[PDB]
Amino acid sequence: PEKKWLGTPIEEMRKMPRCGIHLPSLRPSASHTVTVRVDLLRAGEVPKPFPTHYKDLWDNKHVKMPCSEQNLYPVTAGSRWELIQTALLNKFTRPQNLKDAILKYNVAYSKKWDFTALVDFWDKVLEEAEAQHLYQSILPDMVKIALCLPNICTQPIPLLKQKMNHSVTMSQEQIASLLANAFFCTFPRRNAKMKSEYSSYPDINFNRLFEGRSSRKPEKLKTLFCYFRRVTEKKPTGLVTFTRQSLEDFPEWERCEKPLTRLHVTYEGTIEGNGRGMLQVDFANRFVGGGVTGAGLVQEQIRFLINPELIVSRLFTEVLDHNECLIITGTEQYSEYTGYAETYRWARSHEDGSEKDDWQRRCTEIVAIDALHFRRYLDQFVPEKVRRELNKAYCGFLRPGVPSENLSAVATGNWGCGAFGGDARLKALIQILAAAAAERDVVYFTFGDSELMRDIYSMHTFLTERKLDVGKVYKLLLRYYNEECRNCSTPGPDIKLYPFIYHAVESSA
Ligand SMILES: Nc1ncnc2c1ncn2[C@@H]1O[C@H](COP(=O)(O)O)[C@@H](O)[C@H]1O[C@H]1O[C@H](COP(=O)(O)O)[C@@H](O)[C@H]1O
Repeated sequence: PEKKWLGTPIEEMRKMPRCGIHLPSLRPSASHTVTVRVDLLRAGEVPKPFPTHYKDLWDNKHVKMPCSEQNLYPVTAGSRWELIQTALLNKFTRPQNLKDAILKYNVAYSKKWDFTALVDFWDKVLEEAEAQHLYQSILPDMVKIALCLPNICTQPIPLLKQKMNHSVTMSQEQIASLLANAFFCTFPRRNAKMKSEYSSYPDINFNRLFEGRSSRKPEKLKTLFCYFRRVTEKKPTGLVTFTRQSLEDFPEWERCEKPLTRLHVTYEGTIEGNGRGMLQVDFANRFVGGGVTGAGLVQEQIRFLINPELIVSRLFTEVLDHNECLIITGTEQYSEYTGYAETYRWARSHEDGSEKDDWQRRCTEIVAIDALHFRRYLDQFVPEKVRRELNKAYCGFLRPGVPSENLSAVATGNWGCGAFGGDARLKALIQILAAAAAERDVVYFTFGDSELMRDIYSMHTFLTERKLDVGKVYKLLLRYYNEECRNCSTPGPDIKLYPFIYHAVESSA
C-alpha cells in the first residue's frame, strides 16, 4: 500500500514564527498604509485608530466609504449614511424586516436582489431559538459595529491598483466593521452592472449571499454568522496586512542556475491545517475571492469563508494582472468545515491558537495567485503559457529583501487543475521550479490522489539526484512542447510529460 507522505519530513521544513525575520518597528511609509496607532499597539488590546477622528477622502485613489458626507441619495440630495443609520436601527423579527432595511438605501435593486436564501435560512434552516438569537443579539450587534465605521475606520483606505507595490495594515476590529457594512450592503458605487470606476474590482456587498435556492447558501450564512458572532462577542485584537506585489522582471527560466529545493508531498492533510506557519497558496480568481457570496464553494471561497477577514481585500484590491499577487498576513480562522463544493458544511467554531508576530499579526500568511484556465488542453504546454504560470507562481513566492533562510516552505497543491483545465503533473513541476527560483521549499498536498503524490516525488527525486537545475528542467519542457505538442493533432500527445522527461534524461550524454 502507498505511504501517506513522501520526501523531506514536514517537521524539517521552515515555518513561522520560528523562521521569521526580526521585524522593524511598524510605521507608515510611501509603500505602507497603517491605520492604527503603532505606538499604542499592545498584545491583547484592541488597537486604537489613527487618525483619532474620521477623515474622509472621496476620490479615485481610495475606498468610497459609506459614511462619507459625499455619499448622497434622494430623500433633494440627502445623506445616504443618515438613511443607512435610520434603516438599520430597527427591530428585526422576520427576515423581510432585514430585506426591507437593506433595500431602503438600495432602492434601485429592489427587484434585482432576491432574498429567498435569507428567508429560507431564517425560517427553515434555523430553529426558533437560533433565529431568535440571530435577530435579538447577532444582527443588532452587527448593526452597532457597522454604524461605528467612521469612529473605527478613521483613515482613508487606498485602492491597491494594478502595478502598485503597496501594503495596507489594519486591525481585525476595523475589518469587522467594514465586513458588517458589506453584509448590510452599504458600500456605494459597488453595485451597478454597468459600473465604471469599480468594474475592475471584485464585488464587496453581500447581496448575493441572500439570493436563490442553492443548498449552499445556508452553509455560507452559518459560516459568516459564526464570524460575526465571535467578533461582536469578543473584539479581536490583532492586525492584518494586505500587500499587492507586482514584479516587472522575472528569472531567465531557460538559463536559471538555481537548484531544486526540498519537497514534502502527501495525499492526506490540508493547506490550512497541515501547512500552519507556511506560505499557503490560495488558488485564486484574478478577482480575488471569486464568488465568495455567489455560487462558488471551491478552495478559494472556502478559505475566504473560514477566514472571513480575507473578504475585505475585495474592498480595495483591483483585479490581478499576469505579474501580480496579493499577500495577506494575519487572518484568523473562525470556522471549521467538512466536505467541499456541493458537500461543504459549516461544522463548528474554530478557536485559532496561532501565535502572533511583533506587529500582532497571526502567523498565517496566504497568497492569492490566479492560474489560467485552459479550455484547450495543449495550450498550457506552449512556452508562453509555461512562462506565464511560472511567473505568476514566482511572484506569489518571492519576498524581495528577505533572506531565504527566513522564508517558510510553500504549502500548495493542484493549482488551477481539475475542471479549470490545468494538468496536475505540469502544474506541480511549474510550482516546484518557481519555488526553486524563489529559494523556497515546497509542501505539496494532492488531496486524495496518492498516485499523483508518488509521481511528483519520483520526478522531483530524479531531477534532484541527476542535478538538473531550473534551466535544465525548463529546457526539457520546451523539448516536450517542440517534439510532442506543437504538431499534435489529438487533444493530448501519446507521450506524457513525466515519461518524456525520464526518457530524455536517460537518453542524454
Ligand atoms: N499609523 C500612524 N500614522 C501616522 N502617525 C502615527 C501612526 N501611529 C502613531 N503615529 C504618531 O506617531 C507618534 C509616536 O511617535 P514616536 O513613537 O516616534 O514618538 C504618535 O504619538 C502618533 O502621533 C500622532 O497621533 C497623535 C494623535 O493625537 P490627537 O490627534 O488625538 O491629538 C498625535 O500625537 C499625532 O502626532
